[PDB]
Amino acid sequence: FEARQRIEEKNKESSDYHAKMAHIVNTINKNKYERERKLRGG
Amino acid sequence: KRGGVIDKRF
Amino acid sequence: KRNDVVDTLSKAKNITVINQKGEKKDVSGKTKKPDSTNIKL
Amino acid sequence: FDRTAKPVPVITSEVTESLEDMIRRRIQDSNFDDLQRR
Amino acid sequence: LATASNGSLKIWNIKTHKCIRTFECGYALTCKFLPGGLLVILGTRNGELQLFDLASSSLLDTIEDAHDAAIWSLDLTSDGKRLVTGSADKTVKFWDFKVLKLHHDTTLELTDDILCVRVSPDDRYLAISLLDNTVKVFFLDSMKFYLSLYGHKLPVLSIDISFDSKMIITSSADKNIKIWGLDFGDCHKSLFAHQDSIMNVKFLPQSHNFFSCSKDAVVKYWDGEKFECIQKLYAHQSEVWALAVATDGGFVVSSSHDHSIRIWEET
Amino acid sequence: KYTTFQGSQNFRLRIVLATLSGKPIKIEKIRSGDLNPGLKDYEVSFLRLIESVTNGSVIEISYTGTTVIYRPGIIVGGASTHICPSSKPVGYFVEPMLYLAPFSKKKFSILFKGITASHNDAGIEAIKWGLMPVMEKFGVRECALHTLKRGSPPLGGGEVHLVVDSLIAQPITMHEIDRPIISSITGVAYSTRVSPSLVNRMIDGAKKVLKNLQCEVNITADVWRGENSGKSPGWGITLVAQSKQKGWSYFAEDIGDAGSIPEELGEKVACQLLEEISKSAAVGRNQLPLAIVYMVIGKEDIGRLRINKEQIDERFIILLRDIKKIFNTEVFLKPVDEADNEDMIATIKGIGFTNTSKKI
Amino acid sequence: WNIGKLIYMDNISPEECIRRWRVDLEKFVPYFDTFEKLAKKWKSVDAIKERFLEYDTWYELQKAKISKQLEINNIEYQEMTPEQRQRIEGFKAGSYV
Repeated sequence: FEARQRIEEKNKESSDYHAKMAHIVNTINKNKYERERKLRGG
Repeated sequence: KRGGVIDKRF
Repeated sequence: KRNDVVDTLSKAKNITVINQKGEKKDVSGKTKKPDSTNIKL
Repeated sequence: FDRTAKPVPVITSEVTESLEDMIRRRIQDSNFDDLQRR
Repeated sequence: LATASNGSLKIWNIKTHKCIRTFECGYALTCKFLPGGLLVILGTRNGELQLFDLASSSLLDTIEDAHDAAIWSLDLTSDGKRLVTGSADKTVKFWDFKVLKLHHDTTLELTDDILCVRVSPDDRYLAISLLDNTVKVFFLDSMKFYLSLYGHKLPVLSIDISFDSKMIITSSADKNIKIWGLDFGDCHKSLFAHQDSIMNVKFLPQSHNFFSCSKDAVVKYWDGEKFECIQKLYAHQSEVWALAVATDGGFVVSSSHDHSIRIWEET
Repeated sequence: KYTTFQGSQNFRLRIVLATLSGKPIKIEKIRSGDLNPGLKDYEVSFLRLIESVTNGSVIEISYTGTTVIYRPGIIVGGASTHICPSSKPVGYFVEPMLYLAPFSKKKFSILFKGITASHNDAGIEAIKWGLMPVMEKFGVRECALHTLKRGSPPLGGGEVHLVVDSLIAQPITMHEIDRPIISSITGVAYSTRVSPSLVNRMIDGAKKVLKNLQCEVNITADVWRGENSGKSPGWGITLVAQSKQKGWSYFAEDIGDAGSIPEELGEKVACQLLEEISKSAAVGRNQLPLAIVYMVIGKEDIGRLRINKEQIDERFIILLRDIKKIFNTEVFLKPVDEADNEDMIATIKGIGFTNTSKKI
Repeated sequence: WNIGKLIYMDNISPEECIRRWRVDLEKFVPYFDTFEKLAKKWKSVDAIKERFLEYDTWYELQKAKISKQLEINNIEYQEMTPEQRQRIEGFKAGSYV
């Protein structure tokens, strides 16, 4: 059981690290409540 | 996780 | 493929055809057409 | 410690329910990956 | 039991099933007894209000110009002193019973034709069904607009407000019965009830169960808390126009296009 | 030892101020004489929330529940979910978190679940358009409250997400010694699980009272229907008077009950917005507590805030006394030199507070 | 009755302070008058009509911002009484204590 939980977490930090790295390389080189409009209708 | 709420209520 | 176009038009109900005269007709070829007394009685 | 290989998966009810949802959608659309005569 | 048709108003004895009195009237569209069971008020299709007395066996009062069009509905307050009439001239008028003649009190002009008016048992609300598919709820005491109920594809033909003034049921020509919460006007449940226009819907007194009749010749008995059909009652051969429930809830009366008045007794 | 307080009065404020000052406090005699003495379920829920957003805090509740000993830790923040008991809406819990979010080790990303509206606590729109703009004036650039689901009382079912991406060392020093000019009036009229026409009728009443004003009035209709509309029907309105010149705002809000007319509620909130404006100098009475605290925790400099004579009421006085007990800071009030009004400038010296939880 | 002093006299209740010069924060919504009274009060929009309508380097700009704040501090403190000033700022550097 702990083997599956270990694999699931390591995939989580690794994906977070890569996304965080992509943001840094992106930066180095408007509306915030827009989604609420869609949620009203259902 | 350090510290916490210690609830002693009956 | 034109026949495949025709049957699709006939199959759908929210289709109105306008002839050269400007009068409104259905795909079949018949003119496309509440009252308080009618619903109550 | 680390493990060398992928753990063998465990078939829980959620895995079944998701799998049968794939199967039911495929039958609904008649989307089958089956051999056909040439 | 009073039964009003085009050309005659006949009053029956529910026990002997025999007609006691017959009056000649116009194209009657709605009738109600006054308290005491000694008078009946009709709204005919010409706009006339006709008031009869059973003991005298004659027409006491007629108001030819009560409305410019058909008086489609007619309701009394619980006290029996005020009468509300809606017409196809797009107005609701209020009348007073004074010693016994009718006097016009007030008029409320609506946007569209009126099909049903119902006053709550507590005399607190007035619900009016309009030809534009909406039911408007008013405060009877002040005549302040309170709510409008939306959701029917076709006009609402009948209304009924529960004994505690909490739910309101509406039935339309689109074959649905909608049960609304009268606190906010939200639809608790929408039932696809009959196979044709649902003409009448009546709460059983002191309960949330209700009856319905339709043009499909079936009378259905429903559950107000579970929204399930208890019993389907197949007796009529044609449209069931009218429906009535006894004050004790002991029996229900339905009249149909097939000239038969059927009394359904609780067993 | 401990700074001792009495009763349930200002429970959230005292806990918040102790957290910012780091000074241990004791609140005793909480509802001693009541039939149900001690802490309520929502006040215990608020103490659980403080535990989750800090580290190393010790919260001891007495055996009888009439005394709370709080030893604050460091503000850490992070991602979490909080289930608000039905006795209080989310706004009762989001509002104190606005005092702590900017000064955290990690970002606050808290998901609040429960009822999203009430008669006595802050609504979603009051926080979004009434309090959160004030935080922006004080240097909190990035802060937002996302509505995922609306939940009206009594059943609720709402869901709001507070994200405060800006972590700042301390608020800037405020210098607002004028009466801002109102440029326009906006607002949100909302409903859940009910027909749109209630919101329209809310607006018709509100436009009716405000049309005599010379400024534009634009109220939004927020009609929620379907899955994200909660479990109960409800409607309300929140009108905001905005001053685009310096980003100041004044707001009033209320919700409808069972058996109420939407037009009357719209007129009531429209009248209350005018009442609030007349009683205000630079911030409204419902924004004043946040402004005063943020001025206290600035640099060792004199901030100035103009306040109307109407805003000095019993709530203002108890707020200042609590600040002096925790922070030893005294607010000095001086008259404005003008004769048109009787306003005063509230001058506060900041304590030189600093966000020491953030890594450098 | 200087309300500035009355606020910090803990002997005087906050209710008592207001009347001489003239409840709780858990209730966010502030107190308002009754709707009908407010309706009559605001039948007209009068009494509120008044409310309704270069440095060479970046270093010099930042230095200017700081010096304006220190200039504000001095102006406020001089207006205050010396007893009032000690209560607010405290004992400034150079004081022999």
